[PDB]
Amino acid sequence: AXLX
Amino acid sequence: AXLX
Amino acid sequence: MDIILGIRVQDSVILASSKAVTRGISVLKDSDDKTRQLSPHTLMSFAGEAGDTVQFAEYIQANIQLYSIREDYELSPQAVSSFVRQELAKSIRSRRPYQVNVLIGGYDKKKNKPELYQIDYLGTKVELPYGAHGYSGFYTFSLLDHHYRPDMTTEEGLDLLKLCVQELEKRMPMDFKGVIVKIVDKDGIRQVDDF
Amino acid sequence: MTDRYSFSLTTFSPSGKLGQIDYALTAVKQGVTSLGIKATNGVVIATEKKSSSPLAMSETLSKVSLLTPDIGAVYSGMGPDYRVLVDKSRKVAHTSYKRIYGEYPPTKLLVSEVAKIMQEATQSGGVRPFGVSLLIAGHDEFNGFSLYQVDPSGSYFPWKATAIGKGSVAAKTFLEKRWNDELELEDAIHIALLTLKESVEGEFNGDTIELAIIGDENPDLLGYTGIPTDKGPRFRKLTSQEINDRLEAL
Amino acid sequence: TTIVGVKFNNGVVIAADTRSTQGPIVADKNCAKLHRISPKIWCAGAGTAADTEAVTQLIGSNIELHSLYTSREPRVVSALQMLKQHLFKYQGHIGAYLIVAGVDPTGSHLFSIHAHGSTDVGYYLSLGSGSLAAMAVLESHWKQDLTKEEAIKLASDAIQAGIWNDLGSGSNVDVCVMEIGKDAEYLRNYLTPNVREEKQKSYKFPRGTTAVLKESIVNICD
Amino acid sequence: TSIMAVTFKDGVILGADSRTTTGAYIANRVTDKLTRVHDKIWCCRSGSAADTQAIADIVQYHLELYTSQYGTPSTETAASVFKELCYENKDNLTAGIIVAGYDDKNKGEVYTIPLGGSVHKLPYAIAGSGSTFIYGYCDKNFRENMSKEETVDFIKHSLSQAIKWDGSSGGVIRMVVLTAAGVERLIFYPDEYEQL
Amino acid sequence: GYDRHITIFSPEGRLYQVEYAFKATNQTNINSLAVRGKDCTVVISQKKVPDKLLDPTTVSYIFCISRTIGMVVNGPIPDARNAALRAKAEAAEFRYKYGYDMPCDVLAKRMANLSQIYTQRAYMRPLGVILTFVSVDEELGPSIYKTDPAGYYVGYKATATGPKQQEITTNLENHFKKSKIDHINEESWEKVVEFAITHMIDALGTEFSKNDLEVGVATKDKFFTLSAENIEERLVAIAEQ
Amino acid sequence: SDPSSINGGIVVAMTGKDCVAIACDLRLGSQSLGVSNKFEKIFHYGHVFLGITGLATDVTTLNEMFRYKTNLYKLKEERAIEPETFTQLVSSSLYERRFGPYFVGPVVAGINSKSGKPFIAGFDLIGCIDEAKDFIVSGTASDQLFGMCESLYEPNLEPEDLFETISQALLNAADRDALSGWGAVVYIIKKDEVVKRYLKMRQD
Amino acid sequence: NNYDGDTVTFSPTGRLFQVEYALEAIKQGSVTVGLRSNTHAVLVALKRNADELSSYQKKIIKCDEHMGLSLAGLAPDARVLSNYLRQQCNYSSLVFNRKLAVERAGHLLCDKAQKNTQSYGGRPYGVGLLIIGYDKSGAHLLEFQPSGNVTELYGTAIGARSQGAKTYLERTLDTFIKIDGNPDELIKAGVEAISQSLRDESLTVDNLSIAIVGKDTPFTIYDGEAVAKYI
Amino acid sequence: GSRRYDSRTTIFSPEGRLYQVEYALESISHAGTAIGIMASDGIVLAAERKVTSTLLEQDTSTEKLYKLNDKIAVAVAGLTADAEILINTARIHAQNYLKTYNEDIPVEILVRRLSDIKQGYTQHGGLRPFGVSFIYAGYDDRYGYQLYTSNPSGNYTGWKAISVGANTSAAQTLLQMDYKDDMKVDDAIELALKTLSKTTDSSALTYDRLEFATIRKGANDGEVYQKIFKPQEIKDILVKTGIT
Amino acid sequence: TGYDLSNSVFSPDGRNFQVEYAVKAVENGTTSIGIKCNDGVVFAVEKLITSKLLVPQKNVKIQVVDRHIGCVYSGLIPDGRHLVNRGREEAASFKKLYKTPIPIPAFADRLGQYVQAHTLYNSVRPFGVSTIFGGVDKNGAHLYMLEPSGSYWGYKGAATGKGRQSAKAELEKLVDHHPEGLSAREAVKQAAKIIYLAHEDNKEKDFELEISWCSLSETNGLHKFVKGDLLQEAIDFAQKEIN
Ligand SMILES: [Cl-]
Ligand SMILES: [Mg+2]
Ligand SMILES: [Mg+2]
Ligand SMILES: [Mg+2]
Repeated sequence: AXLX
Repeated sequence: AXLX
Repeated sequence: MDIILGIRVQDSVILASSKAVTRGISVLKDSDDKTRQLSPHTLMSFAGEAGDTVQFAEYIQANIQLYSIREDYELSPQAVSSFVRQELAKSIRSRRPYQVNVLIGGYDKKKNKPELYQIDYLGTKVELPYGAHGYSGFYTFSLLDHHYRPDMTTEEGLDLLKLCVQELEKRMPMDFKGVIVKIVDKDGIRQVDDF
Repeated sequence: MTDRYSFSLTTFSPSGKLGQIDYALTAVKQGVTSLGIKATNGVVIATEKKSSSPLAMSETLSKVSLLTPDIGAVYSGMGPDYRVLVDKSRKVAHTSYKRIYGEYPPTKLLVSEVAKIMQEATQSGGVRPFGVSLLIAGHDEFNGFSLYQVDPSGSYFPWKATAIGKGSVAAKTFLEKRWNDELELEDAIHIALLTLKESVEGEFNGDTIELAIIGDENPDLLGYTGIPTDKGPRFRKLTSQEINDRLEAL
Repeated sequence: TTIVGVKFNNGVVIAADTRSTQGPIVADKNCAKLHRISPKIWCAGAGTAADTEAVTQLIGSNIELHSLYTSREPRVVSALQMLKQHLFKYQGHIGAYLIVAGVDPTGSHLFSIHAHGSTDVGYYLSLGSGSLAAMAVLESHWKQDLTKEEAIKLASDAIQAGIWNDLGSGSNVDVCVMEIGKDAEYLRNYLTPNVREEKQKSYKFPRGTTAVLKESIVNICD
Repeated sequence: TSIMAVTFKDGVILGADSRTTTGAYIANRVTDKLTRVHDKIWCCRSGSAADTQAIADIVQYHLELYTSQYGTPSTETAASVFKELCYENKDNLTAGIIVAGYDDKNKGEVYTIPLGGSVHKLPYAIAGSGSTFIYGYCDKNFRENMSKEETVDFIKHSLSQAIKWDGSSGGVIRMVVLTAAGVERLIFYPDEYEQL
Repeated sequence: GYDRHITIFSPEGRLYQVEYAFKATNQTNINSLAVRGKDCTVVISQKKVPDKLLDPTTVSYIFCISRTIGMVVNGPIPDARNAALRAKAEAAEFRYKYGYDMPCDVLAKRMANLSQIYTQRAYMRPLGVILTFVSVDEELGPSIYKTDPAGYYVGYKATATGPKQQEITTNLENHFKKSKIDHINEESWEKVVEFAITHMIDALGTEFSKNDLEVGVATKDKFFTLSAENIEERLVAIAEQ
Repeated sequence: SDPSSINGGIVVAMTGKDCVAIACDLRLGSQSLGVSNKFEKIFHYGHVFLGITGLATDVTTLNEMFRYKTNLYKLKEERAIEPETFTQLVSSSLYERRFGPYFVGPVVAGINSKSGKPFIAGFDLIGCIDEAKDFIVSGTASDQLFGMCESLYEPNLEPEDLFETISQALLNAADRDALSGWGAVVYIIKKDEVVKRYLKMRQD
Repeated sequence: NNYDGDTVTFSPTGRLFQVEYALEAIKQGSVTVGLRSNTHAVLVALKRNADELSSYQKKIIKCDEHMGLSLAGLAPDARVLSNYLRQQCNYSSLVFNRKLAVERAGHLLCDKAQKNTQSYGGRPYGVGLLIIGYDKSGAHLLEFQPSGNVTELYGTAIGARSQGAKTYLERTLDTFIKIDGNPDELIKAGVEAISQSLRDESLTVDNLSIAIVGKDTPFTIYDGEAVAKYI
Repeated sequence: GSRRYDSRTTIFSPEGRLYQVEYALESISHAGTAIGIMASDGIVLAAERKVTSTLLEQDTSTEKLYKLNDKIAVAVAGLTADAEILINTARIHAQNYLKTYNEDIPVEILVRRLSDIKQGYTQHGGLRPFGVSFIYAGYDDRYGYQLYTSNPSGNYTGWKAISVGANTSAAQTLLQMDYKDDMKVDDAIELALKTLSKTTDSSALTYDRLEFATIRKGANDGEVYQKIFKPQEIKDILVKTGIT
Repeated sequence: TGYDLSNSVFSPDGRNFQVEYAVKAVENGTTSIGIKCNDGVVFAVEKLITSKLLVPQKNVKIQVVDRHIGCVYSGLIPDGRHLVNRGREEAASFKKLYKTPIPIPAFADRLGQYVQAHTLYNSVRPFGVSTIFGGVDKNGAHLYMLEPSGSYWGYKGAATGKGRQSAKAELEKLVDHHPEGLSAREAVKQAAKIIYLAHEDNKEKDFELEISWCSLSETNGLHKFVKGDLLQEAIDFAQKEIN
């Protein structure tokens, strides 16, 4: 899932 | 189950 | 548990059920009756997980007997079988499902027909001329496919059953200590005493 | 703390009347007149927008409400009770129908649901009945056009035409003279506008009359194109201007 | 799936291919991955097919009720917030991957939502198994200040990259155009570049070919 | 991610890269990781995009409600609300958050909240995957009471390096300036910061 | 007559508890008024500090509900603050759930529905208050919406509330009759406040010092109240007129 | 241990000129053991037909459930449910069990009695609607059915032609699957007569 | 009168009549006395019987090694409240390894009683209690009434004709307050105080009940032959 | 507290009657009369509408006669809204039985559960009873054709013929007079209409003030059909027996 | 009528008579006051000596909330304790979530809303106390008084109980004679005087004086009781003035  |  | 069969002939339903109860490397008992009378013209045999089997059978028996008293009437075999199926179909999605398989043999007095229902622990119901649960079916279904005729008498039915028990005593790995046989017809439920 | 009123506030008196329902109907009697007329190709529902102060802006207070794209309602009685019933009616069209069948409920069934809600306020603990009567005009594919009246008791009835509130007795009589089974929708609008003048005191124009129809599908009101089986809402509120156009040829 | 969204001058456009897959098998050659949340807010969905349909209808329903309650035209950011908070609550188990777009009193908007519930803003976006093929095209041809017709071309070009180059995408291109001040136009099967060729032979059988055991009239009546 | 917040003479500056990843694929190259929870209280987000957004939305909501009832909340208070969320939901959250704000009493303040939900008040703070590569640099180059231009340079140079070495960082460098004068958004593009 | 103690119907179809709740509305003996400019919405209300021991700054019936919504109450203060806290909670929740600022009219509807419930469900009493909500809505422009204990609400060109309300109302109607428009045709909120104070003076036939009034202004993107000094500045300019 | 292939079986549906056909096999087994030769998988609710493949207990349960729901629908609405509507009800009902589903592959077929249009649809176990002009397939021999249908099918077949086509798709798919077969039933559905034919097929 | 239907109703002069009627069962109760020095604290209670065939109802209940009480009024209500005290003392030990301050015991009882004076359906407690104990700040005596009012005193008494003893204690104050390091003298004074409240009866061996707690004495209760020493 | 405003709906009078049940029954006695008559070959339900206006939409209307399942219908006297609440319950209960046993619910069993629901509102929960009496008409293969009634007490009994609502005294006397066991359906149709004709508080019985239903074996062979009469069909049956 | 038998019922004038009856219980109680001062607040109260037997200094009536807030009340004592218990929970939960100690205005509304809540339903009774409370926060000193209706305002000085009028007059003088402000230690003495003056109206039984205060400079913004030399000194200053 989209990480930062 | 069908995916898109 | 292990062996339960049923054959429906012209005028009755015959249930045969093994007598052994085994835990570990010990046969604890050789005279176990794997059956409960649900109503005077309906009989249910059962096999599966230890404890679960009797608990389930007695619970259905209690419910059907309650209905009988309440309405002063006997539920048809088809109706009882549908009740039983629903109970198992609920159970299969519970926290702990009943692991029990049953055969329901009954004489419908409105129709004057014998009826045999095979229901597994998932709630899978089928009406059949002959039925079995567990590994038993792997010998008997084919044998019965061969020897069974729709119009057999109760005596012809019992001989056909002797064939099934003989085959199972020849080829099955376990000693199931014989079967108790019971006949369900227009006059109710009775037990054959020498098999 | 919390609601310790778990017993009914509406009970049978020794004569068999249910007091609070009767009293609620009395509140409806006091209410401003509203009516509905069923034509062959439409239904019209109308009422007077009787303003509280002239500083009030009465377009901000809608007495005739869209429930579904094919169903509308109007009322007589207590406004706030009606407002929350519309909220509840809109929602139940979705939760207990559209979210199940993928289409909007037919008129009788939505009406049926509103009635259920109103019946419960008649028997549940700690509440009073709703102080309103509704008229619900609607269309559905298999029933066509229909008009229903719902009362505080939860009872509903299908009508060719009727009126409720203040001058309902007079207005119902007027409608028996004029109604026939051959009315084209424009004729029903006209009759509704005549019937409503009897019961309005002051100004009688498109700013004091609220009036809506259930008629033809309005593609121009849909908001989008490209699904040819979606044809648009049959419910339409007439504008201030549209009403005044019909008042000069009165 | 392949799906995209592209902003233009007066609005926003979304597009999607039309293939549904059950493992390697094509379950549906022409399903609609463009969903109407409200008349001028549309959604394209990739991921678990039932999830994207169900989550899109639920929020569409609640948006309708909200629009009625407030006497206002629905905003895209409301669909966005409702969708994202729902998806977040379900910790990823509802497998909906969405590009949300529309016009509302505030302007024109373009967003994406991943199944765990994070949202993104941009002028051009793509999601689905075909998203890299599409994004390669978008990164190559997108510019600031596209006209409506440029935006449509760009979008369907991006979907085409997915159709040809991704095994998860095929068949047709659906488009939806949401311009400010105008009705949304939903262009179902805008492009149909995968028409089956004429078959070589007709397999229609001699009547009586199939062996029958029994007939009977079925009673559908009352 | 690469993120940081730095206090200086007139207040505080927040900075961040603009990269979001889905494995080694860049899902978004122009992300805004610097998020407002109040007029002059902002945060930098790292970790899960979904977790950090959900958290920031709740905190914004709490502080809006705080404001309505008791006036402007302190930066310390905002950091406390982040903590409460991060600490109490530590099993289900992947959120590394820096909180930065400007009071008129307190000037600039920075609170960093790492994975377990502990709170740490610092002169400056760095975080995100890319931060590992600039501990050396930042410790060597930070001083207190820098000017606005010095602080923009410190952040620009630091994040430049983090972006250079970290594959999970990139795109543009965004900054948010927080002083008595208001709120200023800065942006610096690759062609500028890369060759520093 | 137990139909007089709880919110059930009387034989004439009335709700006495609701009617009596309206009477508590005037318990404080304050009058309020609201008008709309081109760019703003102004609400003024009388400020009466009887006791010399009170801290006059803590005596207020105007509330900042959200960044954009203000609300003035006519009624006792405990009920007023109860209603304000709820409104503040509802406006914050709306923003979080739906991603945009709650519109003045929707908040009014929501508080009206809450009041409606107290008129129908027995265990809850109505609040003895009338709530006037004001904002410059991003869709609708300057806005005034008002709620009462019956659960009724509506939008206004302008409005007033309190014991001497009818005086102020007709004063305002007479102005709009003459002006022929919906609002105060004025550029700056400073002058709209001046108009509001001026017409309150004529209708009530009384003069005001800076500590007799209380003023709230709503502009695009903030609602704020004035200090004693911003009001003094405003009283001064009316005098030089 | 895969519930969708413990019992076995298949369902196929097709449209023709002013008709639809829907067919299933009759097998019910427990893995390798065939148990019943009379287990039909197609049911009807007025003029709307539903076929269900998958776990037999759920097949039975869902039939009982949709009988219930359509009976109440009829009583309240005063008309028979139409295929477009029934399709939606199936979808709702399955998705309601999203995280503990029925292990089934349902198929709907019938003619809308207002518009006369033939209508078919298929669903996954959690309610996804697949509407199609041509054919829908389901069960343990679905790959084979897809193959048979995609090559044998042509639009606008007359009812007696459509019968041959759907029967040949079913039979030849069943014969390449160990878990399907043991008999078959075909329903030909026209605007108001419905013929039901039992096919003769290999019993292995 | 119209305002005594329940506890949730104030009268027009601001009274709570159910609470006042609860106070009344205390007045019908057999007399009991508390008093203390700086080293000990003593309870004396007159026990009442049904007739000559019956036992004499206990009026003293141990709460902990350092605390206990006497009751006047409804006995089951003392059982409920003394049981709550046992728990509260207990919780203080298990959790903080701390003997519960007699003052806190006071505050805890007040707050328990008060809840039953503000909510519909409940009812006030119908018993008065005298609590003695020895803690980190010395000997204590408390008076509890079911209005929730609790009061710390050198001495007091409650029940029927308690006004005799309460007067006696009021004059005796300067004497008994300084009976330090002498258990039997403090008790003697207590027994004398209670005697000022007798009428047509005097203290027998199965009629009198005494308890003491202090510096190096755990709260203990004396009945029967163990009180003969004091008659 | 709130005890002040509690009518105590579920108590006994000093005579051992249930006030609210009695008063509910009193309410029902002013409702449109409904009649059930049972023949050997079918059942009739006939009921009089609460006095019409000429503007009422009479064909798309239902106020008196409701379908419970395919084999069972009821006739209502009392509050319509109360009755619908119970009707949907009964409809659902029928379907649960079918789903459970794969057999249509026996008429008595359905009637007993509804009556058991009513009984509950008279013994616990402090709510007002339902102001409704039902005539149940149905068929099952145990007892064949059956008529029952239930009232707000939740007591139920079975009948060859019965009336509920207004003027049941006069109506019961008239049914007693002309009813006979061997009766056919078409005779019972006539008896029902003649009885309403004589007990009506209206000037004369017309099609537009009636609802009418039969339950016959008069479909095809050993199975049963419910016919809810359209207005035009009532107008005809009113001529056919010479009441108009 | 019968409007006055049930809490939360409006009479036809618009009053809640049960709240008004609760006020009678307040008026019936002992006198208590607060004086706001330069950098803090002071609280005082009269404790009636029912008997020789009450242990002096040992039936404390002023209560602390958190570390910076003092509360005093007249009327039903247990009702006041109940209110302060809730105040303590409200302050704890504020400090838990927001870190900073609860501001005094914020704290005032917490009690206000809770008291007002007990005038909404007939299943609870209104509070039989008026409460004076306050302290020091980041914005200075605040004093508040709160009534059974839930009504509260900010005060320069405040009084309640039997000597409320006497005390109110006395407070009004100080406000007029010290318009630039009153110091913390001045206020402590004045408070002793005023309680002694207002003890006129309650004078069968003689009384014990009790004072407390928060001052930014004298107690560092914390609530402390006044004892020993400072208490005796303020007693003496009061004694001087009644002679
Ligand atoms: Cl993000
Ligand atoms: Mg990089
Ligand atoms: Mg109420
Ligand atoms: Mg095969």
